[PDB]
Amino acid sequence: HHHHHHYFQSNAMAFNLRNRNFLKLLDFSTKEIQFLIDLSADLKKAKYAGTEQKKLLGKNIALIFEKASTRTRCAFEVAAFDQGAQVTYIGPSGSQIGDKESMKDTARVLGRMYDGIQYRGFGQAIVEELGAFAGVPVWNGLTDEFHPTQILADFLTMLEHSQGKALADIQFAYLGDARNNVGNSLMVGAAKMGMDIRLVGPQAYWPDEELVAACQAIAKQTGGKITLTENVAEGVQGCDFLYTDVWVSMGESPEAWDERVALMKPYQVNMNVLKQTGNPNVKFMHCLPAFHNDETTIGKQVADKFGMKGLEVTEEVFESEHSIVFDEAENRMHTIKAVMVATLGS
Amino acid sequence: HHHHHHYFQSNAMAFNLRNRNFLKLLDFSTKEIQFLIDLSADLKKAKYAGTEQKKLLGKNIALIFEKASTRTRCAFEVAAFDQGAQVTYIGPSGSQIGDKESMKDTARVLGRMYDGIQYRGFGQAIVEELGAFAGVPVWNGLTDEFHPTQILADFLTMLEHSQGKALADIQFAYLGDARNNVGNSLMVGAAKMGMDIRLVGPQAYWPDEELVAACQAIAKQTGGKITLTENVAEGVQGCDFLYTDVWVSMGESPEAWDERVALMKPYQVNMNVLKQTGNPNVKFMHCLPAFHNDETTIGKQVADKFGMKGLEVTEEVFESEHSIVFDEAENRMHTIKAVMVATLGS
Amino acid sequence: HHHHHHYFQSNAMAFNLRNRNFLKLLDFSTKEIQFLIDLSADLKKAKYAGTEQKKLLGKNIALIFEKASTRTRCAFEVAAFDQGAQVTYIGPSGSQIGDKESMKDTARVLGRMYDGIQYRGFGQAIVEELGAFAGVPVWNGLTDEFHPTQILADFLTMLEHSQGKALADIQFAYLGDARNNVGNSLMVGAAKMGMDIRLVGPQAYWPDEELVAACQAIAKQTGGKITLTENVAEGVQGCDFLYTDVWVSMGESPEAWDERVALMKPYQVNMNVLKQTGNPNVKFMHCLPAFHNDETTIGKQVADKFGMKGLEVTEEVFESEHSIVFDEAENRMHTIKAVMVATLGS
Repeated sequence: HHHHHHYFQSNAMAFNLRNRNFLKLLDFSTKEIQFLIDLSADLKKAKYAGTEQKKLLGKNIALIFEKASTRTRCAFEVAAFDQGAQVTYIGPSGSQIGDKESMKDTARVLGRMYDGIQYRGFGQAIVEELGAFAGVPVWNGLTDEFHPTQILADFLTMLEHSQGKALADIQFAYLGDARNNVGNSLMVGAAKMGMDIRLVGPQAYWPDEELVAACQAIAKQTGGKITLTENVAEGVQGCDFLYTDVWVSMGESPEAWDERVALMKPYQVNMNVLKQTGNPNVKFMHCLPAFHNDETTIGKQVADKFGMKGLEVTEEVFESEHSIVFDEAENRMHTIKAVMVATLGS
Repeated sequence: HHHHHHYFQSNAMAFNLRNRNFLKLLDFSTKEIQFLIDLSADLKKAKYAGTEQKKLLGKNIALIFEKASTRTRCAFEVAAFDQGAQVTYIGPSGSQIGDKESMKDTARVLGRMYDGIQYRGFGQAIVEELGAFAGVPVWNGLTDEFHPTQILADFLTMLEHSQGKALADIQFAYLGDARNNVGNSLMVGAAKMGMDIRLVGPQAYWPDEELVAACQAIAKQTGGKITLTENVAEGVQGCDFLYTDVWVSMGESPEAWDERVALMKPYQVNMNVLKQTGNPNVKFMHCLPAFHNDETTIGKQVADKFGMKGLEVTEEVFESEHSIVFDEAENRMHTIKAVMVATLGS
Repeated sequence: HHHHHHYFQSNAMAFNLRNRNFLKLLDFSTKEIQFLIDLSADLKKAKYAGTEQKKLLGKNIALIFEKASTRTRCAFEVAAFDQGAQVTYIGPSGSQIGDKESMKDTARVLGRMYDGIQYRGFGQAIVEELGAFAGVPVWNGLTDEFHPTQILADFLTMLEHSQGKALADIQFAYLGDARNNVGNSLMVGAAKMGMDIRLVGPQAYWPDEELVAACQAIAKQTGGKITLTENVAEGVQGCDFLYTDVWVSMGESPEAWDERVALMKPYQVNMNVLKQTGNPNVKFMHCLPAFHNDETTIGKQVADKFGMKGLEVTEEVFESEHSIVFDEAENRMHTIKAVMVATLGS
């Protein structure tokens, strides 16, 4: 009911992508990105039909998580397993890479043992170094400034939930705190693919100024469009998809929450916000986890203190027919599989 | 030297059990339980003969442990591996399911990625929710109120150590603190299979009153018998197996131990207690780990403070010829394999 | 460019080694050790040629790490995977084996489930007990007093970086704190294989006196030679390889560092020390991780406090053409594979 139905150019990309790292969307062309998205669709159809061909048979993959994330971890594990690879999960330890041993040294050892490496952690500088010295494909599971795999999942999902529209024809808005890896990659992604993106939220939390200038140079070339606005009505108008993510921070701070909630509350995605799009076929997306209700411990707590049931999105929207968050969530795997098969596939 | 040697009904169960969750013994019929126990015996013989057929080939299984347990973990891993499945071990993290994200959301994501899920954690309410929303078989590795896999292992072991007696013909006593998952499942198990169980220990630690009433309604139908008594002599008389489990608690409390030890000490299984059964072929069982001696750190500590070498069971009994705790321990795997193959086997 | 090129005796060892544990080099003959080293070379050539035959297909291996060590962990995982085995990684938990449950009990349970077990932890007494009661091959990933796998890797590397010299013809020096597992195994290894070893460092940190006497009894028989000296000039003279390892301790103590650095500094391996060998083909080895520079956090910290850029070895030596630390690091895997295939290989 909801899927993406797509010569010498099929394997021209196979060549370009073989042995490449996957550190950030900025490192790829629009065609290369489309290819990964198309490949994901095949791998997905193959798995469902029970006709998936293993292209990573015999390969060993190291999964470095300096900061735990079950959801991205599973995406890689299941993707690897389906393809015949074996996995070694290296989770958070007492020391972080750099504290007492450098990436340069770490990269060089893992590279001798494994065929591919996944890193999920801190600064992009770190993965970039791992990428430079490992000698095997390195893939960014998430850094402070970027989160590429997520966006592949997001665009595949958008294509699957459109009736024959290309990414170049889609319009979408991201509401909330865009000054982060998700916000950044969604903008680069939107730019690279010639989409119409709108970052709706407080000016202080729009993405990096330099990054926006860089992404707008790209947009101009791909026929895409980027608009940054604090005005919800104007921002969500006519969009095909609405997207948000938790904008509070577990930990700091008691009153920083009073403050934070006050600043971000106007941007929660609620039914009222979907109605402002003037598009009844509008779909809601969220990278997850979402604080969409009154049932978690931190949810009852937010309810008692701010009288709110859900922060960035309401339970009504989250469990609505417009919500496609779980298709989106599943797509992390098919897209991550695409990245591995394309770069390391034999 | 010690094993279980057992039409249209063979596959009538195959049907009933396909796609089922395995949350508690209360959810199954006596025939269904017997089937799982019989299947385990085949899988065990197959592995030993080097003729095991993989019925989970290609399947990916998620192992959720909110509270670590190497012994149940290994049982699942080795069972999965022997059957051609791949495994993702998700151990204890900073937050527990519910603190900041609900099972409803968690279940729905894992269900899209994995083919089967194992949960080991807190309240039964939690696994039940996972079972309702995952969309794939869910198996209870242990909750506060039940521990079904353990009992399958226990009954298989009983059958293996009997000379042609059916579970319906066995008599056994559980000494100690029965107000817990092990005590509960042993009672439901005993009831479902028409056995003669006797919970020997302080009235305050007999199982839940409602549960006992429920299990006695069952017993009456299966021709089983449940008796709860504080009298050891009367309780262990004529039993085929004696069973116990640690009844102290690592942590709370310094004097709660003085108190606890004083209350439970009369129920330790010692040679004197086996002799009270009037049955020289009596066998001792223990789900493990057992504080059976003077060698562990907490063992020397208990020795210096209460002058005891072993709490719930004595070293002499534990290393005696009556002890079958390690066959019992191995059987966790064969029985867990049975549960997975029966519910997810293709 | 750098590799080791080597009847009824080929399989006479196959017999001797089948089902053996690998707890310490003291438990093996010089021929047995050479065999493991030779086997490693084949397994290495096979993997590179893409013609490796799986001799552990279907086997399940438990990896016990009471004290984390990614580098030895990966070595085992990749070795197991390449050979068709499955792995269960049991990392550091709340309690250590012995605190509340004995090895005797633990060994007996794992032995029923797994086909082979790896232990990395505390005292040798512990692995020895695991080795006695598991009933399946047990392998020492590292204990307080020994670290055998590392030395196999080290000797293979030495053979690979020699132009047709046997271990019996090599000369090497270990500079620093030799009173530990690495120092111990290097000495036993050197003795067993008839090498010329020299432990260069403070007399207080020479290996155990009894162990040295034991190793010298061996050396005398194999035509090897062991010399312990505080004199660097005299110690490194004419060596083929120089070897060191971090001699500080993360944690204790602020001034114990002032003290420690002052005592060990004269033994850092710097270009000046390589030149003292009078051998321009000299190669540097280090088990890793090494504090060889000014870039890690603890590195900038050591730079600001003692004005040093690198402790046991200088960046210049570590990244020099003499450094073979990464070939050495890779060889942990090929040698560990050898140990498993030889003992459990079918």
